[PDB]
Amino acid sequence: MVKCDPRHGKYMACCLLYRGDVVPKDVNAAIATIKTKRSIQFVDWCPTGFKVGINYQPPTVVPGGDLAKVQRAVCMLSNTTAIAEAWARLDHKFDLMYAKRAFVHWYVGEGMEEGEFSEAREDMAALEKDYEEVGVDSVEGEGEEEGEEY
Amino acid sequence: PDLKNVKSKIGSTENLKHQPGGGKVQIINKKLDLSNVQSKCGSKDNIK
Repeated sequence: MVKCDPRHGKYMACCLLYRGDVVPKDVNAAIATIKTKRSIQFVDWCPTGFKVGINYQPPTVVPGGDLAKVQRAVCMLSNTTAIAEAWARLDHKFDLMYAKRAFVHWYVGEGMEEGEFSEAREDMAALEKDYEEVGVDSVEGEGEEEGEEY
Repeated sequence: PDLKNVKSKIGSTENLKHQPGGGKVQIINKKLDLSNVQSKCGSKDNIK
């Protein structure tokens, strides 16, 4: 529900919330199945990468809706470098308006500083590099593509 | 528009020397002394 490719990012933390007719062993098996499909790479500095919650009440759809009804359902909150890479875009659209100082008088006109925009850009650029440092998880490798001679 | 290659804030900078290493244990014990021994259930004088 955010326009970023998770396969391009790296997973960092997940909370999974379960509703309705749900079995703890089947939740365990579902999450174990994700951890064995390690192509869904989580950070190597946090192997214990899941939180779980389970509640007995199934979801209700408000009449006039379109969502199918279900005996059980799943909600997730996920932290991943992909959504900071979406922020790195929103910052390079700020940068383009500020590189021509477009619109800044509608905000300096309220008794802000132009100095505030320059502060804000730099704070954001520091955040993108904060996320770059934790994208760099110093995970170990697997193999080479070629063999050797003797 | 050149930002001057802005640096991150604020990272795992306190971990850059960290591993950490392990301590040691060695147990290992001393022998008790059982050298205070003599039997009584025989004869040392009336044998003569």
